[PDB]
Amino acid sequence: KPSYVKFEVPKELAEKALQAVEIARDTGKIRKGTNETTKAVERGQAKLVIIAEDVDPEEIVAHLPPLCEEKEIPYIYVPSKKELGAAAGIEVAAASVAIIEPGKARDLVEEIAMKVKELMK
Amino acid sequence: KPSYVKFEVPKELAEKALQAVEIARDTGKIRKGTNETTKAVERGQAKLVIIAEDVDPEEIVAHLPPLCEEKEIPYIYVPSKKELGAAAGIEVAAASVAIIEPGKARDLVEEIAMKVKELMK
Amino acid sequence: FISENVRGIYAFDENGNLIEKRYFTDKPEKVLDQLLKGEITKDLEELLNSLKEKGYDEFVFEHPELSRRAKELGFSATTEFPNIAGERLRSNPEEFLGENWFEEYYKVGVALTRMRIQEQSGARDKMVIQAIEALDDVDKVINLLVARLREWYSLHFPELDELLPKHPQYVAFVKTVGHRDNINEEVLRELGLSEEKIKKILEAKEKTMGAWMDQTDIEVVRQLAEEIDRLYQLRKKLEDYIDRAMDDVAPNLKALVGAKLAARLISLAGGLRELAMMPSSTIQVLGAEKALFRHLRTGAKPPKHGVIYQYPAINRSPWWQRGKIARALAGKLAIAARVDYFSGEYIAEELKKELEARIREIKEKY
Amino acid sequence: FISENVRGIYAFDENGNLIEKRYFTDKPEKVLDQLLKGEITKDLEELLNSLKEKGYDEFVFEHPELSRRAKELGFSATTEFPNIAGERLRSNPEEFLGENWFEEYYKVGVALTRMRIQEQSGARDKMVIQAIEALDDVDKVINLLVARLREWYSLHFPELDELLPKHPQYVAFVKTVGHRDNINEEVLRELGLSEEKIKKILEAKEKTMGAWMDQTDIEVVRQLAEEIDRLYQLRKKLEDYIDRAMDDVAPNLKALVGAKLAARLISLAGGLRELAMMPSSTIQVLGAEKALFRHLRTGAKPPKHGVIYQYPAINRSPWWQRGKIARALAGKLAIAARVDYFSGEYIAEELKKELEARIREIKEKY
RNA sequence: UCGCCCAUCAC
RNA sequence: UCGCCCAUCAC
RNA sequence: UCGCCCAUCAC
RNA sequence: UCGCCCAUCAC
Repeated sequence: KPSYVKFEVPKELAEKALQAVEIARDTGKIRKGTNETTKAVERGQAKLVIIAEDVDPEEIVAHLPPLCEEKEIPYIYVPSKKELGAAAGIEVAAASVAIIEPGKARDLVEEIAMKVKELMK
Repeated sequence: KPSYVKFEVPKELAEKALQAVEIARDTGKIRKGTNETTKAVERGQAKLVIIAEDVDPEEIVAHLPPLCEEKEIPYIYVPSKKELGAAAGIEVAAASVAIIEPGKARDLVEEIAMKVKELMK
Repeated sequence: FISENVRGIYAFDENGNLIEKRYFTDKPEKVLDQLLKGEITKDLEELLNSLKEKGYDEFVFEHPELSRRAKELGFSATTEFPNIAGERLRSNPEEFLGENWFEEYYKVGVALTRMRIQEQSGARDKMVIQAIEALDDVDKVINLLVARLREWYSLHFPELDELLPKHPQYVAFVKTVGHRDNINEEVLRELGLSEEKIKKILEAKEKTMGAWMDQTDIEVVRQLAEEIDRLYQLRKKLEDYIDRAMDDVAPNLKALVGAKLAARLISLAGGLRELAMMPSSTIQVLGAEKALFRHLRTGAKPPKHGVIYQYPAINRSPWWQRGKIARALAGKLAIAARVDYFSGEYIAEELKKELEARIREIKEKY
Repeated sequence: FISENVRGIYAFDENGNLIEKRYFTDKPEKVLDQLLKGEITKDLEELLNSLKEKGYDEFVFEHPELSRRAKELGFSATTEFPNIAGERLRSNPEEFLGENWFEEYYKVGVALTRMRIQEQSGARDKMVIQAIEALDDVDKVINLLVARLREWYSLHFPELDELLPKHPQYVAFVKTVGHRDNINEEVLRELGLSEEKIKKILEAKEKTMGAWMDQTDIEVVRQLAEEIDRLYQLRKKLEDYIDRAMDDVAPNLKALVGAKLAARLISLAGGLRELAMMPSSTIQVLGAEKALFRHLRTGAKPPKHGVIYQYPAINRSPWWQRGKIARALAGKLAIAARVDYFSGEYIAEELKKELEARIREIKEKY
C-alpha cells in the first residue's frame, strides 16, 4: 500500500471510475500515462484523475494528490497499473489516466466528483 | 611564477640536464611525459628527473617536488615544454622526462646531483 | 499556531496571545527562502521543540508543505493560513517591529529577489581577480577625471580646490550644484557638510576671483561630475560582487565525475595524496581488482578499465569506443586529482570541455 | 614542538618538557584518519592557538602535509618527524598518558583499521531492511536450536534449565563445561557465574536425577553448542553492520545527474517542489533560453533540450541519440526529484542502470 | 613467464 | 574430468 | 498563428 | 538594408 493515499475506499467508487475510463476513451477526450496526466493536471484541464495502487517506485505519482488540492480538482485510485493501462486501451501499463471531456459519461463523472467531495473533507 | 620551481636556477646545469636527455635518448633507459615520469618516479631506481618551467596548469607537475623528497631523488627544470619534447625527440611537447639508466649521461647526472644537493641547503 | 516574518519566528495560542518568539541564527533571506518554499530550518525546529517541551501536542502552520515535513518529523501538524500568529504579525507589524517596520521588510525582500536564481561559475576566482584589477583601474580613472574636474571647475570657482580635499565630496558637489549660484546652506547640509565647512564656501561665493562660464558651458562640467559618480557606483558594484562571489567555492572531481567514482578512486588509491601521486595508466585500472591481480600473478590479459567502467561513455557504448575513452578519462582524472590535492583551485568546466572535445574527436574518428 | 597521538594531541619545548596536551571533540578514529593522511583538525587548531597565546612561534610538526595545511591556512609551520616532542612522547608514554595507555591505542587502532574502506551501495535503506529482518530471523533460529539443546541436555542434568534461563549463558555452559561430572567451583568462575549461582549447580553435583550420556554422546550436543556460539557471533556481525549502515543518507539527484547540474536544474524550475511536481515534457526544456522564446513567441520548432544538455551523456554525444536520451533523461530526472522530495530514500544507482539500459538499446536500435 | 603475504582445508 | 588455439556476433 | 508585461534604441 | 526554404554533412 503506497504513501500518497488520503482517504480509505472499498471497491466502491474505484470500480465505477475504472468503468468511466472504459467509456470516456471512445465517447469523449482522454490522456494516459503520468507525464500527460501531469500536463493536464498542472494546466488544470483534467476534470478527473485516476491513479494506481501498485506504482513501483511509488514516488513517480506521489505529486498528483497534493497538486489536485492546489488547483481544486477531484482525484481517485484503482488497484493495478496494468489493468488501468488495459482500460485506457494500450498494451503496456499506466500509473495514471486523465479525463479532459467525459463524452457520454457526464452524469457518471459528476457522481464520482460529488462522492469524492464527501472524502476530501 | 609556478609553485614547483622552489630554487632559483642559474645560467649553468639547466643546459646540462637538457644535454643529459639528448644523450640518454639512444644510450640509456628513459621515459617522457608526466604520467610515465610519475610511474618511473615511484617504481624501480630513477637516477634524475627533469621538468619544464612553463607547465600550465602548474598542478599537473606540482606533485613531483614532494614525491622527490619522500624518495631521496634530485630534480631540475628547463625553460619550455616544447623544447623538452624536442630534447626527448618528439614533435609535440613534454611537461617532464625521467632517467632510469643514464647511458652516456652518467658523469652529467653525478655533477648535477652533487651541485644541486648543496644549492638547496 | 506558529508563523514567521522578515526578522523572526512567533508562536501564538488558539485564543490569540504570544507563547514564545525566536530570531534567525543565519542571514534572513538564506533561512526564509527555505521556510517560504516549504522546508524546515534549525531556528523554527528549536521553537517547535520548545512548544513540545511546554506540552503542546497539536500544531498549525501557514504553508502546506512545511506542514507535510512537520508530520514527517513526528508531529500532529496541519495547515491554516489565516491563523492568529500570522494574522496579527501581518495586520499590525508596527506592534512588533515599530513604526519603521517596512525598511527591514524592504532590506530582505530585495535580497531574496537577488537569491532566487542559481549561481555557478567555471572560473569564479579568476573573475574575482579581474574584479580586483578593475577596482584599482576604476579608482585610477576616477583620480584622472577628478584631476580634469578640479582644473576645469577652478576656471569658474578657484577657491573650491583647497577647500574640498575629499574627492567624492568634490564630485557630488559639482554633480548637484552645476552653476555656482545654486550654492545654498540647505543643499550643503543635505550633502552632509559640517556647519564649519558651510561657514566657508558661502563666504567665498560672495567674493570669488573666478571667470564666467555660461549656463550652456557649466552643464558640461556638471555632466563630467555625474559620469564620475556613475564610476563611483560601479566601484561599489565591484566590491559587492566580490562579497557574493567568495561563497561559490568547490572541488573539481565532484564536477568532472562525481562522488560514485571520485570517492572510489580515493579509496582504491588508499587516499587523495596517493591518487594525486598516481599515473593515468594506473588510474585507468584502479578497482579492476581480480583483473589487475591475475594480470600480475598469472601474466593474464591486461585490464582495459577498472572502477571507471560505469562512466557516462563506457558501460553504454560500442567496444571500439570503450578502450579509447578509458585511458583519455584516466589522463584528465590524473590532472583533476593533482589539482584537488596540491592547490584546491577550481577549473573543472575546462577539464569537462577537454573531455567533451576528446570524445567528439573519438566520434569523428569512430 | 607538536607531537601527533591517539590519547589527544601534544606540545613540547626545545628541551623536551611538556607545555600542554588536548583531547578530541569528534570520534577519535575519524580524527586520526584526517591527521594521519595530513589534514588538520579543530582540537589541534585550539592547541596551536594555546601555543601562540603562550608566546611561541616556531611550530615544527612531525608530518609534512599536516604542516602544509597549517602554513597554507596561515600558521608559522615547519616539519621534523624526529623532533623532541615525538622523541619524548613515543619513548615513554608513562610520563604523559598513564600506565594503561595501550588500552587507548588498542581500542581506536582496531577501529581505524576496520573503518579504512569506503562505502557506495545502490539502494542501501532496502539493503539494511533485509538486515533488520536478518536480526529478527537470527534470534528466531537461536530461540529454536537452544530449545532443542535445553530438552536434550536436560536428559542428563535437568537441574540447570530454570537456573540459567538467559539462552547465551546456557549455550556457553554446554559448549565450554559440557559433561556434568566436569563441573567444579573454579570452571564456573572461569564461565563468569556469581557465588549466589554457584551454591546451586554444585548442590546438584552429588544428587542430580538425570540419566547418563557417554563420552561421544555429549560430543554431538557440544557440536550443536559450538555452532550456536557462531550464531551469537553472527548476531554481532549484524549488530556491527546496523550500527554502521543504518546512519547513511544520500540525495538521488546528486548521484543521477551530479551535484552542480542537479543544483542548477532545481532553480530553473523555481524550486525542488516544482521539479517534483512538473511533467517530464517541461523538465526537458528548463533554461533553454532564446530557443524556448522563439518556439513560443515566433512559432519555431520546439527545443530538443534545455539545461539537461549539460548532462554527461548528452553534451558530447552524436545527433542520432541526443534527442532520444534527452526524453528518457527528463523522465528519470522527474522520478529522482520525486524521491528526494516526497520520500527521502535512495535508489539512484537503479535509476542510472535503467537509463543505461535505454542508452544501450538506443545503440542497439540506431 | 617469475616471486611475496594472506584465510580455510587436506593426502 | 579439465584446459588451450583459431575463426565469429552483440554492446 | 496570436496575447501581455518589460528594457533599449529611435522617429 | 534585412529575412526564409529544400538537399546533403557534423557534435
